Amino acid sequence: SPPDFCCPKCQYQAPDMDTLQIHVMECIE
Ligand SMILES: [Zn+2]
Repeated sequence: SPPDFCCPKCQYQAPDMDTLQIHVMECIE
């Protein structure tokens, strides 16, 4: 099961899908 909870900005590992989206939404300055 290829990990899909990875951020395309810093490869950050998210515990879920929602939190992950929130991370990327601001991961960009
Ligand atoms: Zn990120």
